Amino acid sequence: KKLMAQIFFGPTYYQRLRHMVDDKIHARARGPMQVLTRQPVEGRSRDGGLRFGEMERDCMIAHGAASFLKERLMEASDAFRVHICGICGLMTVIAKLNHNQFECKGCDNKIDIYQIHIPYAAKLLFQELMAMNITPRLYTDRS
Amino acid sequence: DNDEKLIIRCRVVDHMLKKIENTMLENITLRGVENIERVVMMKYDRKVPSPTGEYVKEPEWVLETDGVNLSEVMTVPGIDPTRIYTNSFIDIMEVLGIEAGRAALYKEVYNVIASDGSYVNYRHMALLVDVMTTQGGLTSVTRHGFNRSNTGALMRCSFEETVEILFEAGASAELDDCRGVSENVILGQMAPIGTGAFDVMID
Amino acid sequence: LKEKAIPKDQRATTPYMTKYERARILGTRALQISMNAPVFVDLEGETDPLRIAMKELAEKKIPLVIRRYLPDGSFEDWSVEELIVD
Amino acid sequence: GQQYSSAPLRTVKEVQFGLFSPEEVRAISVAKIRFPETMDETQTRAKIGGLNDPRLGSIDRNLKCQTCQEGMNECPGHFGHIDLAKPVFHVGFIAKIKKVCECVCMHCGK
Amino acid sequence: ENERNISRLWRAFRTVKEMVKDRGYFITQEEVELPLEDFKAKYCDSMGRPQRKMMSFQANPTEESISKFPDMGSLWVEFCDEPSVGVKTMKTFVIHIQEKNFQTGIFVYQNNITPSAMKLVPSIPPATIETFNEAALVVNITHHELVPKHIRLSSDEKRELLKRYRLKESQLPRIQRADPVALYLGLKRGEVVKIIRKSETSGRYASYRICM
Amino acid sequence: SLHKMSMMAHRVKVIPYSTFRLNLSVTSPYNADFDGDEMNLHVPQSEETRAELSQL
Amino acid sequence: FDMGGYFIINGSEKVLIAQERSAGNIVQVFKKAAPSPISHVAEIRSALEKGSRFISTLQVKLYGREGSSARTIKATLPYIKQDIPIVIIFRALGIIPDGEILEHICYDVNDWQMLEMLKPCVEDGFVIQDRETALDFIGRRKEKRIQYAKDILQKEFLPHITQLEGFESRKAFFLGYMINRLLLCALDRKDQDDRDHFGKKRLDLAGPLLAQLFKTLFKKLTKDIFRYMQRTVEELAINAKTITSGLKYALATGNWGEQKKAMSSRAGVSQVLNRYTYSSTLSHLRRTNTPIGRDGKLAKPRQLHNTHWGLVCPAETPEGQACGLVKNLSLMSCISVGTDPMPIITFLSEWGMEPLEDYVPHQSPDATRVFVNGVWHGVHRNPARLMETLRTLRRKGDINPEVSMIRDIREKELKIFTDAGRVYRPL
Amino acid sequence: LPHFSKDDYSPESKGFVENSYLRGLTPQEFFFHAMGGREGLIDTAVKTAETGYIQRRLVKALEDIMVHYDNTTRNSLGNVIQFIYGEDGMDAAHIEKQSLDTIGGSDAAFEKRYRVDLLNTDHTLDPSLLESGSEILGDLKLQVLLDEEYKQLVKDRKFLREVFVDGEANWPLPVNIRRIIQNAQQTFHIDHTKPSDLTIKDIVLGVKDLQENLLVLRGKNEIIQNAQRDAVTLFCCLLRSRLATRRVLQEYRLTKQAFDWVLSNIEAQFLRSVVHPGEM
Amino acid sequence: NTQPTIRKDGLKLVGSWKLRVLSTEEILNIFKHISVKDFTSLGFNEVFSRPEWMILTCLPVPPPPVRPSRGEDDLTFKLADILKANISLETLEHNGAPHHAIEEAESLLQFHVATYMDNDIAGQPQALQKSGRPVKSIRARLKGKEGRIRGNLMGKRVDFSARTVISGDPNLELDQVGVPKSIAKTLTYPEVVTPYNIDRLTQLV
DNA sequence: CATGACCAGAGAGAA
DNA sequence: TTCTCTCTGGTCATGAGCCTCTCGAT
RNA sequence: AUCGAGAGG
Ligand SMILES: [Mg+2]
Ligand SMILES: [Zn+2]
Ligand SMILES: [Zn+2]
Ligand SMILES: [Zn+2]
Repeated sequence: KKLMAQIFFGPTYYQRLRHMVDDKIHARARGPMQVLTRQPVEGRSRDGGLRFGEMERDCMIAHGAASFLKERLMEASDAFRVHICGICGLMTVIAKLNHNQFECKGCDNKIDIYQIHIPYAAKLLFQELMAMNITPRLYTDRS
Repeated sequence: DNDEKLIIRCRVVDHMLKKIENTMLENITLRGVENIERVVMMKYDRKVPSPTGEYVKEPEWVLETDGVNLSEVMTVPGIDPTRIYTNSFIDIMEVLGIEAGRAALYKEVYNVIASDGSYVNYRHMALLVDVMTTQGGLTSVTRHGFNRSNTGALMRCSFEETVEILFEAGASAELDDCRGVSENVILGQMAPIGTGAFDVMID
Repeated sequence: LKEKAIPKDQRATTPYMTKYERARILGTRALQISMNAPVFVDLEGETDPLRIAMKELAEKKIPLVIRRYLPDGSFEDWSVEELIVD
Repeated sequence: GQQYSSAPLRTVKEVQFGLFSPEEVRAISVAKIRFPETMDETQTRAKIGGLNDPRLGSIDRNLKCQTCQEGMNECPGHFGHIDLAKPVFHVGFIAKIKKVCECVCMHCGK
Repeated sequence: ENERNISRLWRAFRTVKEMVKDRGYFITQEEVELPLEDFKAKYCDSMGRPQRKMMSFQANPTEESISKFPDMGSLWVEFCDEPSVGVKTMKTFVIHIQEKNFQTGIFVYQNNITPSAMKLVPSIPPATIETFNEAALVVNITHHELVPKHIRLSSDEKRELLKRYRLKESQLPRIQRADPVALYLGLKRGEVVKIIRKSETSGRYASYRICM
Repeated sequence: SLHKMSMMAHRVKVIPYSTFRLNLSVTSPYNADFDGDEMNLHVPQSEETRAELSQL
Repeated sequence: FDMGGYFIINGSEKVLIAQERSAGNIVQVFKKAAPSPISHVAEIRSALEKGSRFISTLQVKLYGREGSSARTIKATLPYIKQDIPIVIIFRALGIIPDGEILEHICYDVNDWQMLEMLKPCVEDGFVIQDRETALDFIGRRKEKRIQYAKDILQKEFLPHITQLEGFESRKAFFLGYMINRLLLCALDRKDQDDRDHFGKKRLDLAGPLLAQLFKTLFKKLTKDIFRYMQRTVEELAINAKTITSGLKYALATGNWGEQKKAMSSRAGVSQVLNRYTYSSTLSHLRRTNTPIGRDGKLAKPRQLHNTHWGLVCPAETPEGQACGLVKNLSLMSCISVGTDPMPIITFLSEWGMEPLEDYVPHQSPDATRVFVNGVWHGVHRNPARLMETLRTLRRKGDINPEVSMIRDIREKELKIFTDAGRVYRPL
Repeated sequence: LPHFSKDDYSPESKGFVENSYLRGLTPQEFFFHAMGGREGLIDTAVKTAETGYIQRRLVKALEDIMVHYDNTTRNSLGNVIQFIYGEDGMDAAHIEKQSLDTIGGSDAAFEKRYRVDLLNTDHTLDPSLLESGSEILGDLKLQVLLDEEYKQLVKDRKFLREVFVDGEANWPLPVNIRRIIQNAQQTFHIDHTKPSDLTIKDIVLGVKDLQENLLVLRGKNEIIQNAQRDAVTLFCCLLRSRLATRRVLQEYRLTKQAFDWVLSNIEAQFLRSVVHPGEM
Repeated sequence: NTQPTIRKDGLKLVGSWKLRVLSTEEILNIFKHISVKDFTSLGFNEVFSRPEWMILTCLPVPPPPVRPSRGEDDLTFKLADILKANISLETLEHNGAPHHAIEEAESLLQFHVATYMDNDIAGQPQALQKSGRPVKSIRARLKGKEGRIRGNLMGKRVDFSARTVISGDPNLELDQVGVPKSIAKTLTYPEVVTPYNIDRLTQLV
């Protein structure tokens, strides 16, 4: 059946441009991670992760989705577990898991030790501060 | 004024005459207020209640400045000292107090948004100007402003001047509360945001 | 400090359940149910853990308790049972 | 996966910043970084006791360390130290240093 | 041709009367709106000149003010015809205020004040003396559109405020001690004032600020 | 991502071709156009974070 | 269909992007901001075309705000701490009497305004009234003081006029010309100089870029040769790698330097030829950059200027960052290449130009100034005849057709440019 | 352009395109239009970055502000920023621009609209609007409650005329009464002919009870009770103007059941409209 | 005692003193003998933060995970710099070196420690590394948009993400999103097996 | 690129 | 004379939309 | 990796 509207119809020079889907499409579940930060590599060609940028952190905050936010930042990227001393709250503790022995040289502490889950980038950050002479101490309880 | 040439003749009672001339030309005020370099008469079609009660348009003459001296202009006869207004909300803070500040700050933000035909709900800009004014005076949203507060340490360094904040934290031996959200996202912990503003336990 | 509680008689927070605590309640229960933990409602042909949690919530058989914190450090405990959902 | 640990897992609720005492960096360092070279001497297939070998962490992905015996996935790097022959400033504190030197008397300590 | 100065002096007088009446002092309303001719009658001399050491007057608390603060009392306001108040002109004033055991003295001046005088302002520990400028007081800033009602809180009102919001002193919003309205009511550090403000959302909204 | 509306939870519909597909009346919150625009998808891995998407 | 214009470096095709700069040896007057102590400035960035292309910058500052009195004029000279007042320069160049100085600055005795503006400078240097004491006033750490000043005056002061001694007259007259246009601006007679006129802009092309790089590395090779000579005191050891590897590194990376990261701040000077379509290649071969900055709200350099008509394309420029800073040459647009001015100068001298030493302002008042590459070479009366002759010569071919010639009638100026790097178009 | 003589302030000389895109621009119009379009593009290209940085600073400066379980608006260190969110404790969603009808209009129209004098045969509720219509004349004990209602309406109008000085009536407010009234009219198929069965007491005492049940804060002390009444003042103005006796009986024709349903609806919607603690 | 008007120069401090320079040992042993009360009124804490610890006595080495390598990090470049400068000062100590060769050793040891902590500083000692590249300092490493805080903590690349070109569809529901089959096979949800799903889960496997 | 606080100088009142 | 007072140019210094891609020298 | 360049919304 005819269209009630008549139609503008004729030849017109068109151009096919460099951007085509199959060169852009990208998807990744638990691929390879970087050496330094231990977070996903950058680039579709290296099977990389997309960036959860801090603007998107903002959006997830405004939504109130706290645990999805912590999920993106920890389990989907460079979660890590370190052992820290219960008095000098620093990642100094020598922990052998096979033999169940945790120690803190200098402090002489072997019984007040904790383990905690932080990003590996965060473990980095604190090690870099220590190399910078600043002592980032982390304590389990308020005091 | 009748004579068609307007002349003033001044003798002292020769180079210092040039200094008297410079003083005269530059630093004598004939009239007016110290910073008001221009003034214009406009008409505003303000609406006001009629004696019958319904509102009506009662246009009024208003003068618009090209400069600001709030203190001295406000103390002038013939004007309404309760209705004076400037778009320099910081002068308002200095003369009429912090709360008048807040009100004018909101008015100017509201005007920059509504200028473009946009509308944003009162509470959002209200919160903005409340946080800017909740301290003594006017705190800006840039590195000199909110970011030199007592806002923990790690949250502070997540905006600007990162490593200097960290160094000052080392030196002053700051203790971080770890209730800021940026703190918890840094430690990969659940921040006290809507889902984590409370604990769950069983019956 | 030491036992910063509040008596249930003197409670001033909303008697209604906030959307965020409903979301966390449903998520926690759907987690508990995704692991094979006992369901305390007759799942009438329903298999999704989340919808199991939602139906458990409508019949108020979810036995958790919210601990609402007020900024000084005090808290009010609120059973999911007494909370209004709307 | 990062095996199981007897250590209790709690959360971080306080971060107390401060600065490193010499005594504590002595007391935390498991190695004297004496020699600058990374690799062991004679350009061998090894890491020298001088800087980057001694039980700071493995580099060949082989489960050896200072009382860790953990792979690189599980080993947090262990810190070391170097004794400087004579004290030297900290950049970020120069300003602060001068300011505190700005006005405190050289002789009396107040 | 300086009835300009006359009118401005008279307006500063009206506003200082309004200030101490608003501070909780016994000033009549018929008293404050003294028309200009009556002001000329009382305080302009035979030269038509106004001499403003006669203007100075002693204000006494209302009954409600001793109900809510027993220790408010004995305020006497002094105008100065000596422009550019020097340190020993304030000498004059400060030992006047000390000799009569006055809790608070307000010292309006003209045009200028030496800093050497400024340092001796908190000379007497119990007495408090506040310095003003006529050009400021020619207009009552608190009459202005954008300035809502500040009400000084009693000590127990502030304790109740803190308990019922379970607050710390530092958690409360702040008002600058030299804030114009904080000065207009003689706010002292730590004193809280409650501000009642018109509201686009709720009509009436009450905020609170503490003096810093 | 300037909005809370810049990040919204959707129901998956697996479909043949190579593009992400969405309804026209959701372009405005995203400021989306179909002129070469790209968009990003994130998948929850927990039960409660699934819930957080679906309920907030 | 290939058009050439590119290089092949380690196999990849590489293009040189025309670097746009501001022309040297042209004098511009700039008003100063509202709180500045100084009111206006006359600036020349003096460049020596042949030789070491170092750039000196001479400022003539008019001190005093627009309503202030005691308004003095001082100049900045390349190796002395303080600005020194202009009359002290003048007397150090051998022009002693106040009247002669003003004659060098003011070219009409009936301009009482300009002379009234100059009065405070005559008062400023009244203390210094012979040439030798003027040369003495110089900031060094006694006779060597005078010698240092004498050297500076011909060495670093107005280097583009000449660096040979004995032409104090040309530099005095030119300093006076700069002062004249400064005062013209300060009297609200001429407007501020527009820094975004395209005519005052230059396009460094492949030739000049390669020449600047080649000078640097050839002198490195020369220094190496000299060092090998000294080493062999008693006993052809030329390193061709220096020139070859240097040229190749520049053309390859695009960082126009000898292995310097930030020192050769101009980077991306050499880029891979775009080969996506024919037109993409064609366009990439006519791209210009302007490095003045990469980031900021640079309103005025980014806007299409009136003078861009006919030389740069109105429509074709990137969007976003680098919009307006990246330009594309119009179809018939061309770029000058460089021509010896010396024949032009000789012809001018042969056809009426009186030299600047023999110029006597009050004796030939209505006399057109003649500039050639920003150098004031002399004066000409009857400029209509000379201009007709010059144009007929250029159109005949006897003057290079890329040389440009402008007769500003209402300011009595004639400016000839034999420059390299100015965009022109046929008509 | 070099195609113009000097000192030419003409329209076409200085950039007036008298041609349309349909007819086509001349070369000078083309170039001048290009000059304008370039300014457009650069304004675009840098406003983008300036607003990106502005948004970043806004967010990082406000990021920690959240509604707490006492509805105070605080930050990381607990410092109060607002004592109640948005000065009314309402979520910014489910808030609609409804008009306050006691602002504006003549006092003549005002009193025609809300005044009922049971002591005036001409200004009382006609028996066409009420089952108790003809018992109601005289009856000073019902006129006392009606006088109380009218006096509150008057106090409200002056309060609202001194809040919104311009006389603006339409403001964003939490419960759309207009639609609840239309919902009532439709649910109960009100026929606008038979008189209601509401007692004047029904309407009056019910509206006052409803104002009592509009909680935003719940502590039982005078500070927070006054905070509560401050929060609902504007809305209660809207409510009184909307649920005034002559309005309910003569503009709406609400039966008693429909009116009670309106009351329960307003309460339900209102308490829904409060912000949730934890809101960021 | 009269005390000097102090001023900056490079990275050492000099005072007019109504003349000389102030050793690191100098200021530091002034800093040991300060009473505790003036620490604390000066904003310092007796346990964590004492001004004597602003000076650096002996420097903590970070482990390889901070400075990993086919290549070699700039941080270990600069650490080897610091160490050989330090052992050179030790040698010049042991060999009774001249009066102002010790100042070269000292001044550059401090230059090296300074540049290892933070490289961008006024006076423009750029401190370029191998291949004429400026040494990346720890400060510059954790500073900036792409720095550690803003780049790996406040935001990061994440797993279970996808991205591609979008187009519209008249026939999807507004809350829906079209997932290409390739993406939908690339991303996975972890599902604990239960009686309610075990059959469809076995089918999926 | 470009907008702007901190000293450090030196002119500048009072007792 | 002292002391507190204003009180401005040379500085050094900050960030500067998000992603996203691809390429190309060291 | 690092530096840089081009491009896309
Ligand atoms: Mg688009
Ligand atoms: Zn320890
Ligand atoms: Zn280990
Ligand atoms: Zn001492």
